[PDB]
Amino acid sequence: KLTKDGNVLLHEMQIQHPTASLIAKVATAQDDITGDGTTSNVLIIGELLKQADLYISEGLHPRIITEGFEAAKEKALQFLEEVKVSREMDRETLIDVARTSLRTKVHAELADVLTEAVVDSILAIKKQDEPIDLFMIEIMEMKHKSETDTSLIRGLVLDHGARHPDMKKRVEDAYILTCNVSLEYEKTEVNSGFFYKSAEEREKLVKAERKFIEDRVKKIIELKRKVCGDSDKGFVVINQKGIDPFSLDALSKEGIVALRRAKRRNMERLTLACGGVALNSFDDLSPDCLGHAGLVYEYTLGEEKFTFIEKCNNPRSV
Amino acid sequence: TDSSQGIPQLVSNISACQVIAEAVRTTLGPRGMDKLIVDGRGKATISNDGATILKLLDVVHPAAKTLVDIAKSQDAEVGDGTTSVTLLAAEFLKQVKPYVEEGLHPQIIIRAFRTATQLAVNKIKEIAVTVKKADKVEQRKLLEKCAMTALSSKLISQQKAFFAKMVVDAVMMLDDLLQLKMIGIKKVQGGALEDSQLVAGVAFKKTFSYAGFEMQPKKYHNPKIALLNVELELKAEKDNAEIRVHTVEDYQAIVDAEWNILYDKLEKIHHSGAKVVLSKLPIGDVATQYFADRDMFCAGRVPEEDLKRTMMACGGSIQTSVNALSADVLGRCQVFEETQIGGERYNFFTGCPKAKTCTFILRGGAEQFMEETERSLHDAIMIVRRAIKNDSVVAGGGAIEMELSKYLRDYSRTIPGKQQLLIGAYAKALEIIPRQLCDNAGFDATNILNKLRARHAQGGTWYGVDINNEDIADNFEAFVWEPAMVRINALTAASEAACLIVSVDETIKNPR
Amino acid sequence: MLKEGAKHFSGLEEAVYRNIQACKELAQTTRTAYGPNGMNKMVINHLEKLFVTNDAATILRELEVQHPAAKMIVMASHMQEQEVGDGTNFVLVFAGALLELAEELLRIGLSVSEVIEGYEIACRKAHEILPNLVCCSAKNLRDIDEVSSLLRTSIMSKQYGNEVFLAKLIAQACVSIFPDSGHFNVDNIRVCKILGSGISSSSVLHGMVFKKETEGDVTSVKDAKIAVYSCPFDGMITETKGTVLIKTAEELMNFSKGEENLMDAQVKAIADTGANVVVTGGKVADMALHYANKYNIMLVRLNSKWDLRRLCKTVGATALPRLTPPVLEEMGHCDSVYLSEVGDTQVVVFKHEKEDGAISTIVLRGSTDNLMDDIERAVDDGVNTFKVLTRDKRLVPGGGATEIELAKQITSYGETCPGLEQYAIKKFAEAFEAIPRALAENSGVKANEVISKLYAVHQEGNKNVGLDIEAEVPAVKDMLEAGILDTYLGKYWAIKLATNAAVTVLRVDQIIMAKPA
Ligand SMILES: Nc1ncnc2c1ncn2[C@@H]1O[C@H](COP(=O)(O)OP(=O)(O)O)[C@@H](O)[C@H]1O
Repeated sequence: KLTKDGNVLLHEMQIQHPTASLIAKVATAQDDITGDGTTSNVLIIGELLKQADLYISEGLHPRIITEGFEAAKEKALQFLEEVKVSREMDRETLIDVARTSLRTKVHAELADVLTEAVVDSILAIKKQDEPIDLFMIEIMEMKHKSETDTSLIRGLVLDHGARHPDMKKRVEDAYILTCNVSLEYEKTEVNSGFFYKSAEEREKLVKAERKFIEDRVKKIIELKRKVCGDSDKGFVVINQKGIDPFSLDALSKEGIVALRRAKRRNMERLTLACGGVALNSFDDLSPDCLGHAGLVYEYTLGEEKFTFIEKCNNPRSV
Repeated sequence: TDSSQGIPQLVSNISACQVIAEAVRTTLGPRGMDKLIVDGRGKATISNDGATILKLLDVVHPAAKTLVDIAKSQDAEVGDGTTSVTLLAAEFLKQVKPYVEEGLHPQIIIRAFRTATQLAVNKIKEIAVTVKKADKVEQRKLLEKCAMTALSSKLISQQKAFFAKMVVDAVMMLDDLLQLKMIGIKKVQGGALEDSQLVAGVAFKKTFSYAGFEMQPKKYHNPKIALLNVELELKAEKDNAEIRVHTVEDYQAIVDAEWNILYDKLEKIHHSGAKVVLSKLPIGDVATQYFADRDMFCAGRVPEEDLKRTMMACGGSIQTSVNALSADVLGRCQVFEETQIGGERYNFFTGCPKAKTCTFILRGGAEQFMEETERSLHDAIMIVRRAIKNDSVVAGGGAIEMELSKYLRDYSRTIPGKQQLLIGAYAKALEIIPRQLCDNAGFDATNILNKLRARHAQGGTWYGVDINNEDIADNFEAFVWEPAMVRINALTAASEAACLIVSVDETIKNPR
Repeated sequence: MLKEGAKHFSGLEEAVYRNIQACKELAQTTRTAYGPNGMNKMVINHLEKLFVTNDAATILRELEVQHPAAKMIVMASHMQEQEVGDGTNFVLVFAGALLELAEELLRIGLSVSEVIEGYEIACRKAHEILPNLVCCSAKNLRDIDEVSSLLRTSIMSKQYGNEVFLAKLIAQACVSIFPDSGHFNVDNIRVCKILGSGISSSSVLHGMVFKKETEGDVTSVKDAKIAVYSCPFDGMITETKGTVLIKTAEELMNFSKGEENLMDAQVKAIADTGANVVVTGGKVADMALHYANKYNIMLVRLNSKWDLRRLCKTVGATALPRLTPPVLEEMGHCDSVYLSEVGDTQVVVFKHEKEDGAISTIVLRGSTDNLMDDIERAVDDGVNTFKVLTRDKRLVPGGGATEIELAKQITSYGETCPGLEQYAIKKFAEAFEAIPRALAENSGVKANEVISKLYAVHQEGNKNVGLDIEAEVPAVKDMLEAGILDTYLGKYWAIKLATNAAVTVLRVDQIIMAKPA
C-alpha cells in the first residue's frame, strides 16, 4: 500500500511510544473540521516545545511562557484578520486551486485531465445559493489496461444488464418502473421454508406460482400495450430477481426491456434522482410513479455490459 | 548455509559422482567379487551384477540420480554396458577436473568432445567387418563353428556343449526378438542316469502321492487340461453344515442335498471336454478316490509358473468363472506322460500345438552342482544369440580401445588450437578397460599396458589381453568377439551423460 | 526504535545501499543465460522429478522472494509477458544497469529529482529516435520461406541443434488456418504428446487430436451427438459382503440381473433421446462392453481432466453425474467424427470448419516426458512471435547492433544542452552497453575487445558478434544478409517498462515501516 498523506499514515501505524500515539490521536481527532490540515503541524509544535524546554532549562516558569504564547497567538490572529483580502470567484481560481491540490497529491503528469472534470462537475452540481453537499457524486472504479482514463457521466450507471443482448439500444423517451415482486427467483420447488414429504402439495404450489408468473407477465404486457403501442415509447423494468428467457423473448418481442440482478444502491439512486414509488404489485395503476429517461446507452466491455442513462429530469447526479 | 555457483558446484558434482563410481568398480570382469546387501527387514542377499546393485541403491544427489537413470535406461534399451559407461564418465570427469579451475569456460570443450565422439564412431564404422552367409561353403559348417565358439568360453565337458547347442538350436522357430526373456529357462533338482535330457512340452516336478494313485491311465490319447481356479478339497466342499442334530437321517439328507449339486457341477464342467484337472490347492483323501471312481484325473499343489507355461504352450484361456462354461476356452494337449526317476514323479506334456517352450533337464545327482555352473550356460547362449541375430561383429577385449586412443593421439597433433589438450585427455581417458580387467584378474597392469602400447605402436591388429595364460595374444584367434553396435551406443550414452553433467552450472532450491 | 519493531533495517541510510543490492543480487542469478548457450538449471519444488530448464520464466515462477524491490520487477515482467511474446531478461538487465549507474550519482551528491528528469528526457529522446533504423520489412505472408526464416531466427534463441524442422512445422500449421491480416486467434492450436518414436517423425493434422481408444464400432454418421459425463461407469449399486466365503447364488444372480436391466434401460434412454455416442470417464465392465458392442455405441477408455475441460470450453456442454437417466441437454455443433490409425493408436478427428475459426493440432513425439517441454515452449514462443497484428513488421537488426547506435545517438545528443542534466543522459547512454557484454561473456572470450572492435569499425549499425570461434575476436559480420532480426514493438515495450520500473524504484525510496494489527 503506497501512501503520502498525513492522516492516512497517522491512522495506520504501529507506534511504540504511548505519548506519540496520544499526540497522533489528538491530531487526527481535529481533522474532520476543515479539509486537510493534519500535515505541517507537528514541526511547529516540536519547535515550540524545544524552545519551552530550553527556556525552562535556562530558568523560567511555564505560566509566563503560556501567557506569551497566548499573546503571540492573539497577535497572529489579528494580523491574519487584518491582512486578508477578497477576490471574485470564477473559473481560473478554482482551476488553479485544483491544479495545486493535484500537484501536492499526485505527480505532475495526470494532474491536467482531472482538474477540468472536477471543475465541470462542480459547475454542473452547484447552481443554487445554498451550500452544496458531497453526497450526490458517486465515484466508481473499473479495471482496464491503460492508466490515464477518466470520464464524466451526466447520468446514472447500472452495472448489470440483460442475459439476452442484441435487440435494441436507441430508446429515447423511456419509462422506468421500480418494484420488488417475485417474477422468477428460482425453478426449484419451495414451500414455506420447511421441507415436507408429499410431492403433490409442492407440485401444486409450483403450478400456482407458474400461473401467477404468467398472470403477472400478461398484466405487464397489457400495461405496456396500453401506455404505449409503438416502438418509440420504450419501457425498462428493474428487478433484483432472475428473468426466464422464454418470457424475456416474449417481452422483447413487443418492445420492453427487463433487467435482472439489481443492487439496492442502484434503485435508491434511481428513485431519488427521478422520483418513483416502490410498490410490490404489477397492477394497472397511475403512471405518475413511472420515471422518465432521455437517453439510454449500453457499453460492452469486460465480462459484463454497463448501462448509462442520461438526459433525464433534474440532472443532479454526476 | 554456504553455497556457490560455477567451479565449486562442478567440483561438488564430480565429488558426488566419484562416490557412486567407486561404489561399483570391482564387479566388471567375469570373475568379479560378491557383495552382500541387507535392508531394514532382516534378509540379506549376495549379488555380483552391477545392475542389481544399482537398482537396490538410492542416492539423494541430482547428478548421481541422473547417472543411475541413464544407466538404467541403457540397460533396459540394450542389455549390456552399465558399469563401463559409468566408469568412462567417471574417468572423463576426473580428466576434466584439472582443466576447470585454471579459468576455462566449459562451453568450448563440448564441441571438441562431440567431434572426438564423431571421429571415433566413424573409425569404428570404417573398421568393423561383418560376415553372415558368404563363405564356409554350406551351412553345416557355421553351426559347428558356433558351437565351438560357445564351448571355448568355459572349459566344460564335451557332452554338455552338444546338449546346449541342441537346446539353443531347437528354439529358433517363431522367436523374432533379440533377447531370451520370452521362453526363459528353469533349473530343476534331483538326479538321473544321464547328465542332461531334452524334451518339448510342459514339465511338472514332484507331486504328492496318496493311496490308489495308479488308477489313472499313464498315457492319454487326447488330454484336455481343465483350467479352473476352483479346487475340490475337503476344505472347499462340505458334508455337514448348519443342521438340527436329532437322528442319523439328517446327516444323510444334507449330504445327499450337497452331493446332488456337486454331481451336477462336476458333470457340467466335465461335459465340455476337460478331463485333466490341475487344481492349485493340494488334493485330499476322498477326492482322489472320487476322481478315480469316475475314471478321471486329479492333481494338486502346482506353482504359478507351471500354470503360465501350460497356458502359453497349450494355448489356454483365462477363465474367471466356475460354472456356466463353454467348450472354447479350454486347452488341448496330445501326450501326457508320467516318468519317475530316482525319488520324484516327473510329468511331461508333449505334443503342444504351439511350439514355444522346451524343457532342458540338467540333473547329475547332487545338491551343489545344480546351483553352481549356471552362469556359463547363460553366457554361452547369450553369445550364441548375439552372434546369430546381430550381423556386425568385432574383436572383443582390450583390442579396440588402444587403437582408438592411438588414432586420436595421432590426429590431435594436426590442430593449432585449444582442442589439442582436450583431445589428448579424451584419448588418455579411454584406457580404463584393460587396466581394470588386469586389476580384477589379480595381475600386474603395469607390465601389460606397456607391452600393449609397444605392440599397437605399429601393428594395429586384434591383440588383446589374456587371463589364463597371463600374456598378450590375438583376440581374433581366441574365439571371442562382440557386436559392433553396443559399443557405439555405450560411447554415445557416455558422451551425452558427460555433456549433461558439464552443462549444469548451479542449482536452485525452493523451501515452500 | 520508534516505528519498527526490530524487523527491517530501514532508515535514512539504507536507500543508497540495500535497495540497489537487492536488485543486484536478484539480477546476478540471471545474467548466466540470455543467448544461445547451454546453461541448464535444475528446478526442484513439489513435483519431485528433477527437470532442467533454460528460460528464465520458469525459473522466476518457482523462486519465492521476500523483498519489495524484487517484487516490483516481477509485476513488470508479467505485464511484458502478457503484452507481447518474448521479452523478460532485457527489462531486468536494464533496471539493474540503471540502478548500478545511479548508485554512483547518488553517492557523489545529487538529488533524485534531477536524475529522474534526466532519465525521462533520455527515454523520450530514445523513443523519438527509435523509428529510424528500419531495414527489412514483411512482404507477403502467404509464402512459406518468408515466415520460415523468422521462425528459425526465433527458435535459434532457444534450441541450437534442431531448428529447421520445427520452424517448418510451425509455419505449415500457421499457414493452414488464417494469416495475420483480418483476425487470428491464439488459443486455437493444441499440442499433444505421444510416447513412441523420436522427434524425427512428427507430422501435422487439422482438427481435434486425442489419444483415445475405441472398443465399440466405427460410427461415421452425423447424428452421433456427443454427451460428456463425469463418472457414469462408477457404481450406481453398492454391493456389500454378508459372510466370509460366499453368499447364496440366488441373491447375487438377482442383483446382477437387476443391475443389467437398469443399465440396459439407461443406455436405451440415452440412445433413443438423440445421442448415439457417449463420453465415459470411469472404469469398464464385461457386460458394459458387451452392450456397447451389441448396441453399436462407441465406448472410450482413456480419461483425463484436461480432455473434458477442453471439450467443455470448446463445445459448451455440462457433465451430469447423476444416477437416474436425465434428459438430453448437451447438444453441440460437432457432427463429423472420424477415427484414424496413427502409430498403431486410435485417434479421433473432428470436422466442423466452415472457413472461419479453424483449429489445428500438431502431432509431437519424443523419448521421455522431460524433453517435450522445451519443444512445446519453443512452439508457443514462435506462435506468439508470429502474431504482430500488423502487415509490415518493420524488423530491425537485433542482437546488439542497434543498442550501440542508440547509445552513440544519446551521447551525441546529450553533449549540447547545458545544465546539471548531462550526467543522467550519459548514464542512460552507458547503460545500453549491457547486452553485448553479457553475450560476449557467456561465450568464452572477453567483452572489452569486442566492444572496442564494434566501436572501431563504423557506425553502420549492422555489425554484431557471431557465435562461432571465427567470429569472437574479430566480431565483424553482417547480420542483414544472414537473417537475424528482432521485433520493433517488443524492444519499445521493453524499454518503456524498464523505464517505468526504474522510475517507480527511484521514487518510492525512504522508510519501509509496518502496519498495525
Ligand atoms: N542465433 C542468434 N543470433 C544472434 N542473436 C541471437 C540469436 N539467438 C538469440 N539472439 C539474441 O538473444 C537475445 C535474447 O533472446 P531471447 O532469449 O529470445 O529473449 P529473452 O532474453 O527476452 O527471453 C535477443 O535479443 C537476440 O537478439
